[PDB]
Amino acid sequence: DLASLAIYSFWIFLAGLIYYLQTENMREGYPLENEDGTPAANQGPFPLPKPKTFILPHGRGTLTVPGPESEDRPIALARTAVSEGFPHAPTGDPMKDGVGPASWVARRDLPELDGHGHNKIKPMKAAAGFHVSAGKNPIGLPVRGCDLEIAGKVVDIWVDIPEQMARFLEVELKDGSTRLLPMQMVKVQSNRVHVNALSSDLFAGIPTIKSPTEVTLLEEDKICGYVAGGLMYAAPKRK
Amino acid sequence: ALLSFERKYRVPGGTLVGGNLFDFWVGPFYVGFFGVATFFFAALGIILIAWSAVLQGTWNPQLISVYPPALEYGLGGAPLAKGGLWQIITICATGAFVSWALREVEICRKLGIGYHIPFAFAFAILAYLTLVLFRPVMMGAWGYAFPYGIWTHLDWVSNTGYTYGNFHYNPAHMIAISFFFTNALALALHGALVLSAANPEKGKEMRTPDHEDTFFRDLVGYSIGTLGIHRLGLLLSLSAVFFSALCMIITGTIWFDQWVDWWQWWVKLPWWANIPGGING
Amino acid sequence: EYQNIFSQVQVRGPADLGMTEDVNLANRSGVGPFSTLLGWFGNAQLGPIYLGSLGVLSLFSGLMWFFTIGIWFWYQAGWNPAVFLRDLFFFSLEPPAPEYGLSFAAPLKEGGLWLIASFFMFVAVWSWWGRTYLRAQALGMGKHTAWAFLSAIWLWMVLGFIRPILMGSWSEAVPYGIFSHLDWTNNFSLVHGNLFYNPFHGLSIAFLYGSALLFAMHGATILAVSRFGGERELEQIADRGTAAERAALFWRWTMGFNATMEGIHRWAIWMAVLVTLTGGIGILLSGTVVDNWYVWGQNHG
Ligand code: BCL
Ligand code: BCL
Ligand code: BCL
Ligand SMILES: CC[C@H]1c2cc3[nH]c4c(c3C)C(=O)[C@H](C(=O)OC)c4c3nc(cc4[nH]c(cc(n2)[C@@H]1C)c(C(C)=O)c4C)[C@@H](C)[C@@H]3CCC(=O)OC/C=C(\C)CCC[C@H](C)CCC[C@H](C)CCCC(C)C
Ligand SMILES: COC(C)(C)C/C=C/C(C)=C/C=C/C(C)=C/C=C/C(C)=C/C=C\C=C(C)\C=C\C=C(/C)CC/C=C(\C)CCC=C(C)C
Ligand SMILES: CCCCCCCCCCCC[N+](C)(C)[O-]
Ligand SMILES: CCCCCCCCCCCC[N+](C)(C)[O-]
Ligand SMILES: CCCCCCCCCCCC[N+](C)(C)[O-]
Ligand SMILES: CCCCCCCCCCCC[N+](C)(C)[O-]
Ligand SMILES: CCCCCCCCCCCC[N+](C)(C)[O-]
Ligand SMILES: [Fe+3]
Repeated sequence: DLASLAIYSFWIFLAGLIYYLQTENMREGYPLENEDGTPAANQGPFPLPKPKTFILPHGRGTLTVPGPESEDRPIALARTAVSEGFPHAPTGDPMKDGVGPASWVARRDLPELDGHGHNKIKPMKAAAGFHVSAGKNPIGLPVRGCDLEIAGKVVDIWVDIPEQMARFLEVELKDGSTRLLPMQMVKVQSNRVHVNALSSDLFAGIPTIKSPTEVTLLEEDKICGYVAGGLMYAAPKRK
Repeated sequence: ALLSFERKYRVPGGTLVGGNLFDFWVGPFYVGFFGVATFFFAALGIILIAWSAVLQGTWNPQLISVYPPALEYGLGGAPLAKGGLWQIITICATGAFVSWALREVEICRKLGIGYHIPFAFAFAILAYLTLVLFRPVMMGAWGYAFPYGIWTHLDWVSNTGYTYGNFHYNPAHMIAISFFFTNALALALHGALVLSAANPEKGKEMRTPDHEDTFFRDLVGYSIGTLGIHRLGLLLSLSAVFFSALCMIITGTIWFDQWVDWWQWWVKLPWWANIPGGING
Repeated sequence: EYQNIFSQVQVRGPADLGMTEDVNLANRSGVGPFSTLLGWFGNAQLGPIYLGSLGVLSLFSGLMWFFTIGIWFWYQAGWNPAVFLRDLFFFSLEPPAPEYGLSFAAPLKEGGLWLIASFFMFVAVWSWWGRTYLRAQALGMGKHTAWAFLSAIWLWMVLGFIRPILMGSWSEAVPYGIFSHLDWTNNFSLVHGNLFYNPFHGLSIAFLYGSALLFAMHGATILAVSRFGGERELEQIADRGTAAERAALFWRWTMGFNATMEGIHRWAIWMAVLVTLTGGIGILLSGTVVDNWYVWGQNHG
């Protein structure tokens, strides 16, 4: 009868949909590899999809996925065991080397552009006429680390122009140089900005940007990576 | 095996318990102490269900049903054969769910991410514990809990609902349903907006967040933003489950009459109670 | 530890009139106010809105639906504002009695007014559908929003138009009223021997459920990796960052498989549309093909 045909049809459709949905989600990270980087023997029952090509705006070319995968950076790690599935110990300072929770990805060394082709993220000093409109204005506040020591002072907010939100605080250190801190990893209080992730001595180690009015996707990943790695790797100096 | 980008993230540390002892992977799966805990509670729980399916005399998945103790047993233990297996399985189920959430916290700590996922999961756990623990205990019997069976658990929903008339009239149920419906609306819109921007008209360049903001202002005069829609989905879905638990915690405890009759508080207010005409006069 | 559920600081700049592409800027309004309240959770900017021909048709048509119902609710209240507010949830604009079948011949006070309101709603929703297609066409974007919206329109069409026609009377349709449409829903189940035995109702629920599961998972994940600019989903698709990687790896390590930043949005749109898709089929087959879901379920056939 018409209902049994409909429900049997649906279950077949749903199997096709799950197959399509799963192969679509294999356009990054695949094929699977052994810990040594060689291709793994058993890849599972789902094949790689046919490549698709994204046309990037503002003449930045294309991306074709799936395509050849490479880290495009050295990985300071070493095996801790003679078989698969154990942790890989850092061979240096994991914060400096950018491994574990300090990991960054070799993204394009260009800034993200708005739809008009202008830098998405500018310091507020270079964005007419952006202002703090609500909540405590952090500019001029001392920045405290998880060791409860002052590391610097806020000297600007870096703002997403198109989405009108704060993204980083620009922080001046003892030496008069500045660093970006992600907005999502600080606590703005009445009289200070508190950073749980980092101690005062680890602020100098924050990766520096190569131009004072723009930050590239690579630099964003290095900064955000480094600061998150502090939660694990600066836990000795947290109080 | 590993995703191409995975090795650099497989460092030691993050564990809450047992240091480096269970700090390893089986294929894609992170283990940890709470991995072992989850396997134990789950395996024991599955054995007890198979045992329950023996004492019941059916190996059919559409028939197997573990019932709570009968109301006469109150909040005491009961023979395995009559609701004691349900009692032990319920402990095993709570053990596996809570273990699964703490395992997610270990995975968070290793990956240096926020704890938003296990926090969200704890709301699903809270709903389960409402039906099998908090409500039964408040009502004085494990019997008011739902049985573990595919169709018998549906039977319970139907009998529990119709005990208080049409359950639609529970006002906390009304609010819970509104959040469930709105969540699905918001998930459809979100999936569709990002895909319409990444997958534009043939030949054209990828759109930008700007196009996504523009599209929604053109359509309804407001765009919540790309951070806002992720905040909104978390809030709509957690709210649905909060009000779900609330609608059932108040049912058979502070309110045990017909839900439809609760609405007379509004109709019988002094200033219009006696005015003639309408549906209620 | 800061959780990113609310902004700590708001920044405002010049109002954003948006991307132009092929949009007729003549039909866009100017920006409404900024809401500082809204701005703690999302964007503070209200407006601009685009209002072309279809917008005004839909908006007028949709108000005529709402007003038609309200006129009837006032009449039922004997024009007494106390009775109106007291019985607000108890009023109901009911469809024509079975006697009049599929005829447009029923009087105002016995279903004719229901048919008027319904016509206005029919024009309101379909014009609004056309608008979701066109506003995307003008920006050069995919028609995902229009195709997703069709899934919702499907269940609505089935409840009030398609199923009433196949049954052969407007009396089968849903009445306009808060408590009355709930009774209709409860009644519908009883008359068809309990929708819980309707396998499509079962799937509809699974997907409803799954929509809450998935947006809970997704929303939580993106907030958890917002410290690496995770909410910037389009640029993470074009150039995968540590946010996309830690996101994938959390889920791989938890449950054994994972998504891409783009692929999660395909899981999302499908989980959602399948709610109203399976739903509409479940209702369409009820009383047309299956009298009793309990009985049908006993033969599985
Ligand atoms: C005749 C029936 C009555 C009715 C009687 C009831 C009764 C009785 C109840 C509801 C409840 C609900 N009703 Mg009602 N309800 C009716 C009609 C409706 C209608 C409708 C359109 O008519 C809708 C949309 C709803 C919607 C709802 C929801 C608000 C709510 C269920 C969600 C929930 O609690 O999730 C919460 C989620 C969970 C409990 C899941 C938790 C999952 C756990 C933590 C993990 C499990 C892991 C798993 C075992 C692992 C699997 C293995 C792996 C796959 C490998 N009802 C009618 C009028 N309704 C229920 C409620 O509010 O519960 C609190 C409830 O008890
Ligand atoms: C929430 C309010 C009610 C309730 C009311 C309803 C109503 C109404 C319906 C269901 C339906 C289902 N319910 Mg229920 N259900 C309740 C609580 C539960 C609990 C629990 C708290 O432990 C579980 C595990 C389930 C599980 C189920 C599935 C069998 C089915 C589809 C769920 C789904 O797709 O969700 C979303 C989740 C996903 C998409 C993830 C996948 C989860 C998988 C599919 C779960 C399978 C569990 C497995 C069969 C249990 C045994 C495995 C053990 C390890 C041995 N329900 C409470 C008591 N439930 C539907 C059905 O068709 O049942 C006949 C249905 O119509
Ligand atoms: C006693 C009650 C019966 C029951 C009788 C029915 C009936 C009858 C139906 C359902 C339907 C459903 N039931 Mg049931 N259901 C029961 C118990 C349950 C329980 C439970 C026990 O917990 C649950 C979780 C559910 C859940 C569900 C959903 C899965 C499904 C509705 C999906 C949806 O999103 O529609 C909501 C979405 C829409 C209706 C789409 C609307 C789109 C239109 C275009 C919007 C127009 C807006 C308009 C212009 C106004 C503008 C407003 C302002 C601008 C704001 N039912 C029991 C057995 N149930 C529906 C279904 O699909 O059946 C299979 C349905 O028809
Ligand atoms: C709070 C918002 C929504 C939500 C959120 C949510 N759920 C989550 C998460 C989050 C954030 C996870 O991170 C976690 C996950 O890993 O997802 C893939 C999960 C999860 N939610 C799941 C299911 C689920 N969630 C549901 C609901 C919801 N989850 C809400 C709607 C439902 C519904 C609606 O019924 C179900 C069925 C799982 C896929 C997963 C948790 C997996 C887990 O805990 O694994 C450990 C346990 C086992 C491996 C099995 C143990 C078996 C028992 C010991 C015995 C069986 C007892 C059981 C009571 C039998 C009952 C069967 C009958 C009722 C049929
Ligand atoms: C305060 O005073 C004012 C003046 C504002 C008036 C007050 C207004 C009030 C109080 C309004 C309240 C409205 C309410 C409570 C409405 C509730 C509506 C509900 C619950 C709707 C539920 C379901 C509706 C469905 C399923 C409708 C489906 C409709 C269709 C599919 C259209 C069918 C079209 C038909 C039959 C006509 C076809 C004709 C032609 C010519 C094609
Ligand atoms: C409820 C449906 C969700 C489950 C769908 C099944 C997908 C399994 C994916 C396994 C693929 C693993 N692998 C080898 C590609 O990494
Ligand atoms: C859902 C849309 C409306 C959201 C309004 C909620 C306002 C919350 C205000 C947060 C308080 C501000 N604070 C202290 C966090 O900076
Ligand atoms: C979600 C509902 C929000 C609707 C907001 C609509 C804003 C319209 C702006 C009104 C101002 C009109 N005008 C011509 C003076 O610019
Ligand atoms: C995006 C696809 C997600 C797949 C989820 C599948 C859940 C299975 C639900 C089983 C329902 C069984 N029943 C009895 C209603 O036919
Ligand atoms: C009926 C719905 C439940 C299906 C759950 C399926 C879980 C998929 C597990 C993926 C692990 C596969 N593996 C080991 C090759 O990665
Ligand atoms: Fe998203």
